[PDB]
Amino acid sequence: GPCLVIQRQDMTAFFKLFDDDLIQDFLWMDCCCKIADKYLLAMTFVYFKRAKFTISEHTRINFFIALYLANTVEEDEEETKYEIFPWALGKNWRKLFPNFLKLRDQLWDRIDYRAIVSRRCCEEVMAIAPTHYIWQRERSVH
Amino acid sequence: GPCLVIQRQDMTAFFKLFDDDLIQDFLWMDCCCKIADKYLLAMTFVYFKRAKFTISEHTRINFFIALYLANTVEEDEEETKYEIFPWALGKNWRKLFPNFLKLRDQLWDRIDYRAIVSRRCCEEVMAIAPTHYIWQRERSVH
Amino acid sequence: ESWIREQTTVDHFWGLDDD
Amino acid sequence: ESWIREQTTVDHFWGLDDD
Amino acid sequence: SENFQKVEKIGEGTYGVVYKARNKLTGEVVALKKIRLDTETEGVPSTAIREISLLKELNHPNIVKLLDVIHTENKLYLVFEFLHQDLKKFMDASALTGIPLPLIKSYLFQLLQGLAFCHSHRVLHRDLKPQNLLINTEGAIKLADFGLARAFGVPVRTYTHEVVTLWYRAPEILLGCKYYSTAVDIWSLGCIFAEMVTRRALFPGDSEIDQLFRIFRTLGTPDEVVWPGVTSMPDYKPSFPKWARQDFSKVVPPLDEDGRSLLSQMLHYDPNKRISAKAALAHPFFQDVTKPVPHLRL
Amino acid sequence: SENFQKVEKIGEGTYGVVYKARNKLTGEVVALKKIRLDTETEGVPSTAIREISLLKELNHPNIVKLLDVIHTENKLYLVFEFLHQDLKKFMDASALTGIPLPLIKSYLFQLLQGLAFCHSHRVLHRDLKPQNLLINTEGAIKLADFGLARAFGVPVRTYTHEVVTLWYRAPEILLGCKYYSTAVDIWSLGCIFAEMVTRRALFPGDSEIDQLFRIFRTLGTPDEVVWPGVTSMPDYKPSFPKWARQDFSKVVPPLDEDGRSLLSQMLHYDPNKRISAKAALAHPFFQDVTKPVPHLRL
Ligand SMILES: [Zn+2]
Ligand SMILES: [Zn+2]
Repeated sequence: GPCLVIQRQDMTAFFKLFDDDLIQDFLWMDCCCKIADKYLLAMTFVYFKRAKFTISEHTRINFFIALYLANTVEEDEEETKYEIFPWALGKNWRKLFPNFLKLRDQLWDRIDYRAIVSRRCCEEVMAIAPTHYIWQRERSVH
Repeated sequence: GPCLVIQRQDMTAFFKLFDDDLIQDFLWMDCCCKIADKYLLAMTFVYFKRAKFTISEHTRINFFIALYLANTVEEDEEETKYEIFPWALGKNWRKLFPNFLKLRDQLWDRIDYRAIVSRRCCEEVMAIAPTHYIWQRERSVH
Repeated sequence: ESWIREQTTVDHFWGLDDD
Repeated sequence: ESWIREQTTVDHFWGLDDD
Repeated sequence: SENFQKVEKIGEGTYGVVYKARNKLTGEVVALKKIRLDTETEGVPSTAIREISLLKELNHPNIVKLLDVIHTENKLYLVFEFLHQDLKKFMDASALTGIPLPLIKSYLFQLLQGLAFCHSHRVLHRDLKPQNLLINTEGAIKLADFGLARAFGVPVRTYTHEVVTLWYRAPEILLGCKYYSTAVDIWSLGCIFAEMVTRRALFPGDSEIDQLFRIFRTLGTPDEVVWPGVTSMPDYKPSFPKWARQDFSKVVPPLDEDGRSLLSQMLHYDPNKRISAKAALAHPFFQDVTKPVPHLRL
Repeated sequence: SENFQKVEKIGEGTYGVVYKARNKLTGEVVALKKIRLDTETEGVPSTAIREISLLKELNHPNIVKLLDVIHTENKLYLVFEFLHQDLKKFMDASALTGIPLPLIKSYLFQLLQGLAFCHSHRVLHRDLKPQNLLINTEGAIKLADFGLARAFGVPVRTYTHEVVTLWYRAPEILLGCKYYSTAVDIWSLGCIFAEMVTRRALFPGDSEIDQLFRIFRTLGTPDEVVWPGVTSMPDYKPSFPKWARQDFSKVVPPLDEDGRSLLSQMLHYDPNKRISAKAALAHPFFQDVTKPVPHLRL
């Protein structure tokens, strides 16, 4: 069976990513929730536990590569997901983006290429702490 | 009568602002057109001719202060317009934003406090060259 | 090269609308 | 201080949906 | 300021302090408004920019005239035409005797004239209260305080619900429904008109849900015919109680048949069916209108 | 690869090259798919991630089995179960004699079984064509090439119109209308089913506007009752001509009464009224279904 026990310390370390001022500014930027909605943010945590990311591996760059992978898998509009590049690669992203994609494939390798995140799983990770503001990030127009 | 003759060289110098990679990235960022739509971009040109900005005064910072003024005047949602700060003040905007507002008041002083830009005027400046992509930036939900 | 209107006269540059 | 569920068992972590 | 000799303090609020002053261009008595510049941002408030930017383009005899704008590093002064007192101070002074009907008629006609100028030139006052309407000794009323005012000409622009005092607040905003216009200001003047006649506020509420209940106490709870989209609203709940709509004869006893017809159309539930400032001026109520001087004795 | 001895080249495209290979775990004959890694980005294509991520979780006897995934700096290999030939190569080989009706029935039943597994486990194949359906010598067909396939489980997700070949493309996508699902894949298999019987493509178009005209040539131009929202569409024009809908007896002469009933429900205009993979399996057409070996002679 595809079971996994999620502990308090796993969700606490994941929510510490949103304590960074760069990350909170990035979520603010995405108003229409096109690239970083509740489901894509549910997906980024799922990828972290799948890759089995350690406390030291819970960095801002790792959050963006996992979110980009979630946008590669679930979002058909390829253009929208490119907004991730300047937030993790600075103001030289126009030539720094292929090395980010190499890391995205490296994470995809680390999760045994199992990048499909079901609705059931997303609703299950959301329910651990539904009071959190990142789950209050809903979409209306695809 | 409140008349003003707009020349080719006035609109050519204004469209050169969109040749900068930072500006084009900023317009890309604003997908829902909440802070930089055709009307707000019609307003930013109007403010430039009102302040009587010279060729050397056609800078990226001057574009953002005029766009912020247009958002202060025509947009009731005060929260949305704060996204302008990190694009003109870098990644230290959290304490760099009051000096930007001082410049916004300085421009408002330079235009003889006449910051009201009518729909008639906006449609008139849009019609000079309607083929331009910045006028193809329409909104649907206020 | 640029393709923009050479001379444009704006009847209402300053002011409010009329309806 | 943090208020999150201490122990959570996910019946379906890997895989696709069912309908 | 410098070139202005401050006589006395009049008004005060979050916006700033209002004074009485003279000049260098004779004993030109004016209203000098000092603006409270923000503590952290130290930038001009959005309310000040909107007020100055609109008044710099509004020249009507029933709109308070802006004379000069003094802006410095830490200061922002607004020179206005001096007007003896506001409507609230006059309604309080004539609270026992009462404002005469021709004078009530004159003020309403004058306020409508100015508001029609705003709505035709696509401007929303969004803050019509008696304290924000100024009178003079020769029988002329003016629309003052354009702090919450905005130009509604430009389409697809965003609009806020925190706009006017509860007592004069439109029900389409009390029920948090987006897409509001000219009709909001009409509702405020309709409440002001009734207040002048009955010598007291029409719907004096204590909260948002209490204000709505005060409206349905007089005008009755609305149905999907008087207001087509009354139930289909963002801030609607089925727990709202249905009430009877008492006749306007009872609502306003000193007003005549024509006065009751105008008041009802101003306080109409549907914003798309609520009277416009242009249509209200044409009403048979303003057929015997004159410009009388207000009461002032020692 | 290394541990795979390349026998011969089979397929090729924008995606990459497909080979026939052996192993170190006996003479395990497989289908080794080499992926064309991007020139500038040098990252794994979105189509490859979606294909590998779905097939790593899809284990059905009528879906092509993924065996191994070799990923290196500049390479991406996909090990698959070897299947003798695709449907297109079999339809071309049996273009003059024709595929027997029990064998057509068997293949359609098997493809529906696999597609029902996809739709129940909320997966859209989005690329159902005969070249993308693989057969073996013991009479079994499988759904191959999940390159354009995606999981439709997660709500409010964005969807593209550039999904399947014109010949098998759904009219709700040909008319650029958003919100498509399971029904799109049904339309492609309905076109594949007809192609097996008539030995030729159902609607062989040359463009997008020509494809729609080929559909209205057979099934007729749709009305606001067969398809409730036919006129109210993003890519609709009133210049579209109305045409007569010829009987299915004429459309498919070798198919029986039950076969015509199933084909019509699969090629229904309304996606909300178009047959589902689950309902189509229950049809009286599959009452006398058997699993026969396909034709292969020297
Ligand atoms: Zn938006
Ligand atoms: Zn948007």
